[PDB]
Amino acid sequence: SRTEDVRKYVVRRRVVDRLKAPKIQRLITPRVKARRAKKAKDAIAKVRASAAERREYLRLIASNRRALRQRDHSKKHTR
Amino acid sequence: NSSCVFVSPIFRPSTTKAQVMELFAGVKVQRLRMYRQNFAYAYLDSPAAAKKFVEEKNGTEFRGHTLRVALSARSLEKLRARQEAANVVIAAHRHY
Amino acid sequence: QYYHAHAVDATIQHEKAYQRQTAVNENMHRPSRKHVNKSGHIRYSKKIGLGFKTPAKALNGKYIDRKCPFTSNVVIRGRILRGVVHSTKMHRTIIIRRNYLHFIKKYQRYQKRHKSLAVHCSPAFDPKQGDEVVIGQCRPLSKTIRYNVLEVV
Amino acid sequence: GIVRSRLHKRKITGGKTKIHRKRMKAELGRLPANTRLGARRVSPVRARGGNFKIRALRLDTGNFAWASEAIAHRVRLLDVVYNATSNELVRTKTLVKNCIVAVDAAPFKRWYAKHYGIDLDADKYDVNKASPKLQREWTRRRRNHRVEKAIADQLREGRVLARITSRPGQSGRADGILLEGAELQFYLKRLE
Amino acid sequence: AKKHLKRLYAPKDWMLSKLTGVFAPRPRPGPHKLRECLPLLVIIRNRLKYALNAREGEMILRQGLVHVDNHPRRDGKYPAGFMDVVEIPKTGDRFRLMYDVKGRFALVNLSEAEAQIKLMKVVNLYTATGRVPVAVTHDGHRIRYPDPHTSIGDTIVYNVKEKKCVDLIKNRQGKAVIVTGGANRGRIGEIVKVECHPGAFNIAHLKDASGAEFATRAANIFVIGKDLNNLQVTVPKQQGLRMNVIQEREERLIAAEARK
RNA sequence: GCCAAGCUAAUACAUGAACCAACCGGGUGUUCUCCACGUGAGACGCCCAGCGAAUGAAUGACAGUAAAACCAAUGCCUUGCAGUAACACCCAGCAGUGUUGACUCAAUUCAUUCCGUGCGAAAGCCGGCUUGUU
Ligand SMILES: [K+]
Ligand SMILES: [K+]
Repeated sequence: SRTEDVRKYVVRRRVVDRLKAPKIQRLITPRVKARRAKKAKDAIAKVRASAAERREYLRLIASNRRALRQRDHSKKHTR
Repeated sequence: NSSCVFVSPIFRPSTTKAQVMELFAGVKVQRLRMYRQNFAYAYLDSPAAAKKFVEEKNGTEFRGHTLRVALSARSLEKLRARQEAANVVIAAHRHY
Repeated sequence: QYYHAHAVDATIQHEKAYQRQTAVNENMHRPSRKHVNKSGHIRYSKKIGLGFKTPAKALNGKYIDRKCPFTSNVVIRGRILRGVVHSTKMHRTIIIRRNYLHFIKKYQRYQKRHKSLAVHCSPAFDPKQGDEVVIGQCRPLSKTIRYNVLEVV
Repeated sequence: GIVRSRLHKRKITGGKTKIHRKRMKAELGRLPANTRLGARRVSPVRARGGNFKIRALRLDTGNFAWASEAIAHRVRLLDVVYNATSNELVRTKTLVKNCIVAVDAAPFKRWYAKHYGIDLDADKYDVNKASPKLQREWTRRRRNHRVEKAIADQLREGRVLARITSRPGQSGRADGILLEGAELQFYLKRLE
Repeated sequence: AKKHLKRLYAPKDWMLSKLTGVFAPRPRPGPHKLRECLPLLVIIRNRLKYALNAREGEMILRQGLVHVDNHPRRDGKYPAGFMDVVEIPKTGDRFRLMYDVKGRFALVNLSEAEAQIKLMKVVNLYTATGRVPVAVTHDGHRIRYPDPHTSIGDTIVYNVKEKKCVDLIKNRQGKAVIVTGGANRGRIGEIVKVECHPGAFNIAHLKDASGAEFATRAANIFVIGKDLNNLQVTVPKQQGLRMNVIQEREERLIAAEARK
């Protein structure tokens, strides 16, 4: 029943003295949990940054258009 | 500093001019103007009250909508001079 | 109410399949005015590069051509050659002759040589035997056709 | 096997090409689909580059689009009525590109009522159930749009003519559009 | 595909003798064309002479010592072409690859913080997914958000450390350009006028500082400064001037005599 | 060259990650608050709105004219038109602007669709220090 140490129960075999214990696969230690959680973090952060470059670039396009529009409105103001 | 206050989100079809006078009631209003963006310009007689008005109306709810009020740099005297400047050049245009 | 659909064209529809351009829809009650000619019809007519003028019969014509460089997806690239119309006995296709002189180095003299090319000719041009045409290289249009007519002189 | 090279063809001069090379896999050909009307049966084909081609064997449904309304619906294929290649393709009910088919007109009738409030026949959509705000939207759309009688009569009957715009033996699906305008009037004469 | 590259079929700029090797390092795909690149084994062994053999060349490269554009490379067949900053921190070489007046590759040594300054020529302008303007350069890099005024044929100076563009130089007449193709390649000159023939190649007429009028196809020029006087980065030692061969012969004979 | 039975793994095969986590539009509701008595406005419920692929519709530019009335609607000043980007808000310029010599191309929005013939953060491995449910 879960929430226990699994390394105390697996089968060891003696040869003729050393005991042969298999490597425990799919054992997600907290070190393994660290990178998996880190994996889902940089992904959402890296798409958050991409929206900033899109946002700032749209500022570059619109700020120039705003400048040109009032420039045409200042020239017609004198007219 | 400036007496003018910018008020939103007052919608013209949703709220009548009398009801938008109701939250302005209690503080003297020089003039009220209504706009499509659902933002309204209401000139205030007392510049001191305008500084009090934003504090009084900060976080308030009007007609079921959370209301945002800010003081506006535009003044009545600069517009009325522009207004008179409009009529004189208007009359010239009609003569053309 | 009910829209007055455009009548069928007897002089163009003779191929037992409906002839239409695969770039525009001509069955709209309201067009887009982007692809519309001066007669009120919906027509696709691009412009090819290298400073070639789209003929008026291509802009305001009734013909349908899937291999015409102006009113289809056939693009001109590669080589732009020049020749004389040799034969117009096929349908939408002409044979041109590229007459040239070949220099024989040993004898220090030239000799007259000619080359034949099968070229697709759009209904916008209608050339005649002995005329002069400018052709542009396109994709293989048939077993022998790799050029499209661009001018008629 | 099947090849698409020009080595077997005669030269334009009429001469015979002397082939000095064995057949190549880069010039192969495959056997055609001969897609027919029926329950959906397809066969994947491992094309060049690892991509898969869906050789459809039988098909019964596909997305058919009303071009004048920018609308498309999934409908079942009822019949194939015209083929510009031969009558044998109509007689065998072979689905190929540009072949004229008859599809179920029910979704286009349901959409037209939901959009314009004009039930052509007048689960099923009811125009009068719509809230009174919606009729204002319908009136704005009704002045913008005017439908053709030839198409509308097809909705009333329940079957509407269409033209397949996809390649069933290449993509594995039979999509199309409804015949509108002079194209429809062209095919009505042949079918009559 | 083919994996071998014969000694004779190898580019002549690599300077490998036809008697020593039967084969040559075939440049694996990457940033530069195999006709326009020095494999990092060729660079580390035949040019810098840090490696004695090719076996001692893989020793250096696999260790990650050789950095290209602020990035370590381990494959000896890495292209490592033109206008790239190569750094070996153990020896602090910090040099970039350029073309001398004779058209060959040059290890132009760079100063500190000059490695960050790097240029690259825009070869294609297209939109990626989501309406994103993208510019791909001669190095193969893709710029996700370039300057709104950037066009094809202009070069952007690009910070390798920051991974960000810092300025743009538009391709116009009266700019400093360095030729990258042919026998004319490796010459810094000034664009006097460019003749535009649609479809075919574009002809770029240039005039270097000494006043020589030379031309080439517009696909070979590379803008290197706003004017001939001031250049963004350092260039090979000849300053991009090809002097007369007869005077080339006379001076080296005089200099050889001056030794004795 | 070969079968049958017992285990046992993987980055072999399959399945699958809700919250943390946005902007964005289309179809709607016999839904609630209002204005005069409908191009009316606002909230909320549900149906879709990922990359790619299939079909259809719109974009993917103009560049051979100068002034007034008239009517309906909508902006404004004040209670008739001078000024003026576009927009009925939470974004008062978060695109009116891809490219080529030329594109039925790139890319975007809208409608239907993907049935093995697609898509995980391999649900993976290893290292360092301060040895850390970031
Ligand atoms: K064909
Ligand atoms: K080309």
